[PDB]
Amino acid sequence: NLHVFTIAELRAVTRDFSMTNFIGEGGFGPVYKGYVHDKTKPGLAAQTVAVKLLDQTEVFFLGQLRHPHLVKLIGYCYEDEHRLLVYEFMTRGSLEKHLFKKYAASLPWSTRLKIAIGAAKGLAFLHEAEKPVIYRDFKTSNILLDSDYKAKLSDFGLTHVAARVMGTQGYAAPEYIMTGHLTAKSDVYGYGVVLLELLSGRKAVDKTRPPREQSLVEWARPYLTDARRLDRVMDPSLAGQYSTRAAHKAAAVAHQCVALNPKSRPHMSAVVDALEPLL
Ligand SMILES: Nc1ncnc2c1ncn2[C@@H]1O[C@H](COP(=O)(O)OP(=O)(O)O)[C@@H](O)[C@H]1O
Repeated sequence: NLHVFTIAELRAVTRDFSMTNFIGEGGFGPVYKGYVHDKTKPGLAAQTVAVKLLDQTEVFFLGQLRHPHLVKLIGYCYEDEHRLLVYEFMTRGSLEKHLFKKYAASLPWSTRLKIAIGAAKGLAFLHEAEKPVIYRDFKTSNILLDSDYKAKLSDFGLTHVAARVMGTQGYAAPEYIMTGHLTAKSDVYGYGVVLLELLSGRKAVDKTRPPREQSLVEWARPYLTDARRLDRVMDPSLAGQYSTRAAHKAAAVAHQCVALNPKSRPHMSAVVDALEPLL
């Protein structure tokens, strides 16, 4: 379930938190990769791990949130002032590092659909949990990928107008930005943006695009209902791998998730139901 580590154990796991194992500064603190051997913890198989240094009832609750499309929380360390979390390591890292490549040759249409479906299943599970788990803003980088490009959600369960909107890159739900109201439907909005990114291969907000195209959502929304002009939106790298019907339906799923009205947005289980026939 959840293992307890000491700092000394996590030093052995991470080579004393060597900068060679530094993975990046995350939303909640620095992240290091590590390796647990078969003998490190009884009942835990040898595997690569991510160790997060955070800059608890909640952590025990996070250890009960088990699902094939959530990153596994393996354990934790609370020692001195320090709070560390130990996660399964996602071999291919976050979706944003693959999706916005110029060519993204390892992400053909069916792999993108598989990623959209797994992310939707993870979010549906979180939304249907004993306590609703909702993100502050569901973004591309909350989707991590294993070696088979299986999607697993990360950082799950972990104001005034200016502070809500400052530094957002297009994933925060409209109603959260303007009123601060956060519900499961706010995640669905961000999921819809990521789905548009998967269909187009373009970042939600790109300042280097022409001003009419800088916001993916505003630019794409009028074409999502136009089946003959949907190819303006679709990733040119995907040409030939989808039918017009398949692209139109996935675009309609995205269209519904990015509705400005939260009441129009689907439940994530309905998104799963809509996308699986495409695969
Ligand atoms: N479980 C994990 N497996 C692999 N890489 C991870 C894991 N958790 C976080 N990372 C990576 O660590 C870095 C910072 O952590 P995170 O907060 O998830 O990313 P970001 O900085 O994009 O918000 C990112 O490169 C992210 O992909």
